[PDB]
Amino acid sequence: MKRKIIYLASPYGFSQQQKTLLLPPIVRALEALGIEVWEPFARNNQIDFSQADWAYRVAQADLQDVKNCDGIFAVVNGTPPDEGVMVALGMAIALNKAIFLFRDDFRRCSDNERYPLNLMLFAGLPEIGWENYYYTSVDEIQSHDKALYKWLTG
Amino acid sequence: RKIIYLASPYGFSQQQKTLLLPPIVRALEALGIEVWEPFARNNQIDFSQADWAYRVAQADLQDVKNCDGIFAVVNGTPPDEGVMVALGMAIALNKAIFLFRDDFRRCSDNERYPLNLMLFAGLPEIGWENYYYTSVDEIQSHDKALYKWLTG
Amino acid sequence: KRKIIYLASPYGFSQQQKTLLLPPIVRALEALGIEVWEPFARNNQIDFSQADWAYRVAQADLQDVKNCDGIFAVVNGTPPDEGVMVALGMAIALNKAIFLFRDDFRRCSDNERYPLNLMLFAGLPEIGWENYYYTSVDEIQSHDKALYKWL
Amino acid sequence: MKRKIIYLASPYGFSQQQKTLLLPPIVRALEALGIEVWEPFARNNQIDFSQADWAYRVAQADLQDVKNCDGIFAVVNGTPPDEGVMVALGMAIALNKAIFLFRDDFRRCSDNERYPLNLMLFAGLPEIGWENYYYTSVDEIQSHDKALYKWLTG
Repeated sequence: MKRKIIYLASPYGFSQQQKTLLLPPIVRALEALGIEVWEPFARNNQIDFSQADWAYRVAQADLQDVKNCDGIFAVVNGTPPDEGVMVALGMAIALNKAIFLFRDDFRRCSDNERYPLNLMLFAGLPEIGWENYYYTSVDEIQSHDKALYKWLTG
Repeated sequence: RKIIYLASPYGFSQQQKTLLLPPIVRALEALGIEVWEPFARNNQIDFSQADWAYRVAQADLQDVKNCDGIFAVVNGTPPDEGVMVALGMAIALNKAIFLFRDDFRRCSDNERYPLNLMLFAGLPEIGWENYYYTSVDEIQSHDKALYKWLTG
Repeated sequence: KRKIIYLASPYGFSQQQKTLLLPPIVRALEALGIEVWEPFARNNQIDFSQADWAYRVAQADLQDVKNCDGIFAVVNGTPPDEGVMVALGMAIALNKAIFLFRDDFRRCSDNERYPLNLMLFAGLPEIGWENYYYTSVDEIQSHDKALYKWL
Repeated sequence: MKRKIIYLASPYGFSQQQKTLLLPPIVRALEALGIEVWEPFARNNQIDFSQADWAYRVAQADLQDVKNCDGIFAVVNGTPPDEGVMVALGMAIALNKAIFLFRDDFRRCSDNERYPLNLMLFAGLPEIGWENYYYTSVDEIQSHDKALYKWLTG
């Protein structure tokens, strides 16, 4: 009955249009699985951007959310994936959080032939079956055959 | 010897690997640091096997876990994603953090720092600049955090 | 003849961005009387099962830039998209009208005068280039900016 | 062999170490073919960077060099290739300059399966034989079986 907490890491807060139009459908798909979504652009609405220390406070606030999530859902679109998202993904791998990756961007940005992206993004995923954690469309988030659903049900 | 994980995108180009990395390695070794540079350290991995990518990732993860600090080359627009994953690991594991950027361009989401604020989450609010190196010649500096960290 | 805008963007690469972000921009331009040439839609006819599809898309995009009246370049991202940048360089060298769009508040710059790499502004005047630089979809139809005046 | 003019577009001037160590070998490889190299970071050292209009002056100078060159030699390393290089490449394609591409970066940043990079970089290259204009190592620049050399001897 306690909802699992997902940190929703994305570059979508940087573009006015992307923040308005791309994130809400992703948040809704995750919430339809029963997830408690911590999305940092929304959770940092409160922070007083008129202070000189706002960037440091956002950094610490995001760090605490990653430490206290149960898993990360990392939007890794872009060439290359966003550096903020990557730092958060690294934190979550090191803290043994559950890892889920989302990329509906069909371009390749890779240093290898096994994975569609730089191999470091998959260090927290299994050698076999990592594709089950790798979502390629918003429509796929609901899938009972993929790893987010299975994680929530055991 | 304190151990530094030297994260960089410099293994990706023939020239960068042979020309850019050794000067940085030498500058760190001249401080008495044992340098763990992943492109060199994973040279014994068999790149004819399908699982080589997985083994590099696991080896890199273990080196981050076992290092004492990360020295992260964060050049580029934006910084390299593999360097960033490694930086994130190091922050979460409470490793010492040192950043290197001799790229004068800005790739930032704020005005306080020259780069995305998440890179500085493992550095102090005041004096983070002491951990931020902007030239190979500055690495040896007695007044910057790497030296103080070794002699502290 | 309606004026023709080549709408260059990285938005066709992401399924969601293609669906949600491009139609509002197309509509804002068309509401000004513009005929919009958006290459991901214009190249939909190409047979992507054939090995020459990438060459045919490149030549189609090149011809569209040659035949447009101006480019409206979505230069979001860190850095701006390389496909959009090649089209922009083409448009600049061909004396097409240049309009830039960035609603990404991040900075990817090599100078202090402009918010982006200085080469993106090579086709814009020294004074008043900000009039050609759009930072929101709402601002596209500003009767005070360069697109409206150009029309 | 003719002494043709090559605009050497690269991102290497942005990093102190790369400007010092990566750019001169490429300049020398081109000069070793008898080419007159126009390298913009060096060519704009004349400009007064204490004036507010220095960025405008560098852009116009670069634009003029692309107009007046015979070909571009574009260093298209990085994920993605550098945006200033890409604008210059676009200018050169539309001005029917000769086009030569250099990438010794072994990562892929591509939107297709025919080319190793975004297809727009190859719009001014032939459908068949574009590989002869595509260089993947400094040592290869001198090859008389590739298009730079043959362009000089025609």
